[PDB]
Amino acid sequence: MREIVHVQGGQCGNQIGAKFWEVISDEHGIDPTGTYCGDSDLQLERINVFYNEATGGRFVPRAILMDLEPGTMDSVRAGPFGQLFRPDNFVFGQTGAGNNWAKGHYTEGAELIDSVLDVVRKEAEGCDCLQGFQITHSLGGGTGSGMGTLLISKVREEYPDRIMETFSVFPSPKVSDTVVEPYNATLSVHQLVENADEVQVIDNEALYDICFRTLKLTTPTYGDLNHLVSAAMSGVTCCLRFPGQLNSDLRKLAVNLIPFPRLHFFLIGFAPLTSRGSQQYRALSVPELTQQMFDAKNMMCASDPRHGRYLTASAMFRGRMSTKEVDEQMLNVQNKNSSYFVEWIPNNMKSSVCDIPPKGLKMSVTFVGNSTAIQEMFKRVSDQFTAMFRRKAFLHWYTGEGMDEMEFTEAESNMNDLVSEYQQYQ
Amino acid sequence: SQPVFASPLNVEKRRLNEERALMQAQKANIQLPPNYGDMDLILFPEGSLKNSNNTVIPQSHLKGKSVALYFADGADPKCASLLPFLLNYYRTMNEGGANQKIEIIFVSLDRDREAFESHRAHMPWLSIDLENPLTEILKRHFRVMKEYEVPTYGYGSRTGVPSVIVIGSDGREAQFLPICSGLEEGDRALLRWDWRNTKFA
Amino acid sequence: ILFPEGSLKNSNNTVIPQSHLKGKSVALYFADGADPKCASLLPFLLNYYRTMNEGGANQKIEIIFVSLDRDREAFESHRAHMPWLSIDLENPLTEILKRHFRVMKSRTGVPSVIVIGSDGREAQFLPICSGLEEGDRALLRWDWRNTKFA
Amino acid sequence: PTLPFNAQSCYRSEYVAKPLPP
Amino acid sequence: MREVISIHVGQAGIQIGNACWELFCLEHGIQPDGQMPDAFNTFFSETGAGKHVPRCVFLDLEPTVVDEVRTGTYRHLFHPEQLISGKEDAANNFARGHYTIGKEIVDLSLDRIRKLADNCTGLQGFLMFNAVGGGTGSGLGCLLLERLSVDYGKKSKLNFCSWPSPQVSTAVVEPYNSVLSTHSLLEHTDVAVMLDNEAIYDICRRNLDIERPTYTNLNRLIAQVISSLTASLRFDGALNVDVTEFQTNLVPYPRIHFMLSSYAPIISAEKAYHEQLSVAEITNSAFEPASMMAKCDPRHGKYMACCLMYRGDVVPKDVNAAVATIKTKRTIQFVDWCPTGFKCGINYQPPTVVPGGDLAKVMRAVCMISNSTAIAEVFSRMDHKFDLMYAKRAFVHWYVGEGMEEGEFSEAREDLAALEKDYEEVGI
Repeated sequence: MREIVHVQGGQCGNQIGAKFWEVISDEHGIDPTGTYCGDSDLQLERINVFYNEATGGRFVPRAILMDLEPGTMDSVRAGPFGQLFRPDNFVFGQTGAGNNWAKGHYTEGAELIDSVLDVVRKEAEGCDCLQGFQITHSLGGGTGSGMGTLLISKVREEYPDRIMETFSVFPSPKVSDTVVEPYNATLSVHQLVENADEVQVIDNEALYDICFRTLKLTTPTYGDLNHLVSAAMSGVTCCLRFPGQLNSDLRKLAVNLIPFPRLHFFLIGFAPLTSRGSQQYRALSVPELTQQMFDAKNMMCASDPRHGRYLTASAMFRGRMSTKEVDEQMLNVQNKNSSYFVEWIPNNMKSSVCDIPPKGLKMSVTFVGNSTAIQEMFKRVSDQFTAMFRRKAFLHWYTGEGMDEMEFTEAESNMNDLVSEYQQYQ
Repeated sequence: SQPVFASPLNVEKRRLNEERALMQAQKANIQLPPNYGDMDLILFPEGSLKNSNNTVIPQSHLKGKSVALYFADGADPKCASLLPFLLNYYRTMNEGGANQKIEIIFVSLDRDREAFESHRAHMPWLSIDLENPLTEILKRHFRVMKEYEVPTYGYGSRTGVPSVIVIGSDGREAQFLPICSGLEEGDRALLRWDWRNTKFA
Repeated sequence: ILFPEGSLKNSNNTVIPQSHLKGKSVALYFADGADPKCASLLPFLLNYYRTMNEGGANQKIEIIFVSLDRDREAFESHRAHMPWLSIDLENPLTEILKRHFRVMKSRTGVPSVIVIGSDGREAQFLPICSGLEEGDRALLRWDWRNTKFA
Repeated sequence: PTLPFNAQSCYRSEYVAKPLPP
Repeated sequence: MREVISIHVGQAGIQIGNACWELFCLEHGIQPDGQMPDAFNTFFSETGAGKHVPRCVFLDLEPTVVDEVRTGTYRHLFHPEQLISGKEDAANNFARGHYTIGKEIVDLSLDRIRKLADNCTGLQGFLMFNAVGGGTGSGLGCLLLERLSVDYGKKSKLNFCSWPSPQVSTAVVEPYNSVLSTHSLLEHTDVAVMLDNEAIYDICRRNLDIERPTYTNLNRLIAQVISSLTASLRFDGALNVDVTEFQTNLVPYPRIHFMLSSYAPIISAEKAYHEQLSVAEITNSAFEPASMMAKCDPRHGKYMACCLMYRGDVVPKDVNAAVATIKTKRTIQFVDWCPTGFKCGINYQPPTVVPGGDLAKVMRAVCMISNSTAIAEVFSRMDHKFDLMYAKRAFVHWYVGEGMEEGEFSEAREDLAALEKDYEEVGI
């Protein structure tokens, strides 16, 4: 049938993925040992989309774990749902790309691609016909931003008639992890725009804002924050697994969102986001789901959407809700928030009604949107690159490992060009 | 085998009726096992129903009236909301004629005897006592449950408490009143009742 | 049932059941012998009792007295003032009610007449020693017409 | 590990065994 | 459904509101837990099945009283984001609320109203609750009421004010705060029910025979008036009147919209036992100089418009005869150009009652609202109290230092002078 291969690259990807497989497993009701209980045909009829039977009732996920240091791959092994993964699925580097894109890509990474492609195609050809891939990486680090974008380029040329969606974490406005930040991001954007179909942006600090305000949690760990991405990254792919009235797919929303091939960078929002205190005092309906999903303090990218106009936007509703109440409201918001959208697209919005609500919750929506509000975000990465290039700071750590100074000049030109189209289309 | 197969009323029904079917077939062209159409059962036994005067009435008293079961809990807020409107509907609809029109049976999802009697003091229609097994048998028959406690056999919850089910002579679900259902007409779904074509024959 | 079969005694120290109270307004009187305030409130209460029973053809009001005295020697000595019912100091019921209605020798203290409804359900505090502080005059605001034991 | 999910599709709900015309 | 929205600004309106929504919960039979064990749609929404949520907004710049509402009785029936709390109180300064510190709450408030007002059409009006004398009630009350006038130009909005009394003022800057209030609370609002506090002080001591009350008795008594005002929006009756045709009946010209109130009966269990409150005499007590709630004798003014919601069992016999009696009275003088003056309203629902409060259950009530010229000196009294203090610049530098300008104080002078000039112009 239809298969989605999961690849997890880098430290951030491997952490974020281990929480994702927890959300999928209990959405389908699978014991962490791998066996089945939960008693429903409709949660089970589409299980080959992520899992493979192994003759003891069990499911091993079609996930491959990759990293250039074995530190965080034992983290997922020892931690929750570590028994589920396949030991052959792990691929180790013993050295570690120390936040260096150069050794992520050219020098150090090249001798490990010969192994990671082995397992991926071994899982690929086992089925009838593959549908797509999904990759979790952060564009800050080395073993995700460079070591990941090479695996993007290799599997794309092997199987050009399939798709891929990458959940990517970028830099931040104020606080700044990984002081060689703009080098790894810009070098990865100009590769990611050339070899990948869809990219969901995530920022730590719109994501820090949400848990401070909405969830009302004072000291937020990695576990609870990844649980908030994993629900969204489960929500976008509900429709492949569960039936509904107005069905969707990755390719269904791939063609419906992007007008032109070079701009495919998407924002994510999720709703409802309710603290413990306000949980019993809300009467969850389709109206305020739309009002929650169009909120500047709700999106997971630290861009205020009020600067730009939304170009194309999709809504994967989830549960049993009536459908004029669906469609009439997207009409409402498009007419009411006339300045928020773009005039040269009639019916800016897109809808989908996936028939099974998340577990325990009753009425959920997951908002994906191609905005032009990433004018300010990529011009942020741009001037950070210019600030650290004229002084030529930290260039030696890259140049000494087969890098070229010509690559950085192309990278800025090839990313200032991406800014050009966002501003052009107002 | 309507509306479900795996219900205690239907297992008792099947056992009794084909016991009788085999006996008379041997004693005599008769189709075994008997069709669900051909089967006959007594739904409410001798001492089940008891009215507003605390007097037991037989099943034959319910002939000619649209009867409906009402699964209620004393402490459930939704049931506390639905009760006044069901009472008012009973009031007006039965007052407005020189003929009895509808009748309500009370089936208790309540916790205990005290609370059951306290809640039953408010209702002017018939009821089945909570210690009577017929309450649990009717719950499993019509697949109403507040929580997955009793196993269901690949089915789901038909509804939640509160619910009104217009019934027939043989345990047929004549129609479901959408109080808390796929439609959610809280307090308003009672007007959907087609009392003319669902008489307890 | 608020009171078991033996917590109530009349003026002649003979037990009466729960059922006898019905038809008429009933109040609990939290008090003690030693207190100047109880000494000052007792006679006003006596006159109120007398007039509210005299003016008409029914019994309208009835008082059950709960003691916070030190022991028995004070208990009979302050019970012999009273032509109404009282709860024995040696029954547990006194400590349960004490703790329940929150008089303490903490929000409220002696004296405190509080009218009692159907089942628990105190109707009004009778602001004799409260924020209102209607000394010997709060007594009049009793609503016997509204509350009748049943 | 889950206790069982008991919401049901609209198609399964309502296109059921109707009593037949003869 | 047809509805009305409630706004409480400052320490005055907040605990009035505490007394307000206590009754409405008891009127509809909903417990403080929030659940009961279409008539209420005009004041309460629905949350799932069986849970009802108030449709009000609270607004105050300090959390010292806002927190007190949240941790009180209504922890679960209210909503946490329904209450808006700032950081620093305006502290008896018109300039602190209207100019500097208020701006950070208006953007938060505007968002709330817009989210509450958009969903259902057929809204009817708004209900302010504030003290004129208090700073936040005057300051942040104004800019919110100013902003609502610009946005929903179409829409009715009632005001309820606690005007400073001729003796008791409880603040030194009451004359400054009030005259500044009404310049910017003449134009923006529609109708403003004037109330004084020492008026109700003599109410509690004479009819309700309590020799010293406090705030929880004041707010309990204003809650009965507003519940008798707006029951017609909630429940049915033989003849009911809403918000939108109060202003039709009572406001002849756009400036003259400051009016009094009175409520009969105001009688304890002392005397509800002892006499009828018959229609022939509850209206007589309504016109009595005692029962009015705005501390000015109507003998030295001319009545011009009156509105009388009888609530409870009144047969129309008694109405007509009682009306005719009032015209015959020579002590009550109407203005000659206004032959009719009375807009009767009879409801059928009995009067409501707090439990364990000083209000006795009565089988009929009258809530009389009266546009009269007796307001003329109440405006000139505060004008005189302004004239003393303005004479040498006292307490000006607080207002000036915050961001106001000297000179807008002057603009309020001819504004209030025009208001006193109008009443003496109209009432001849």
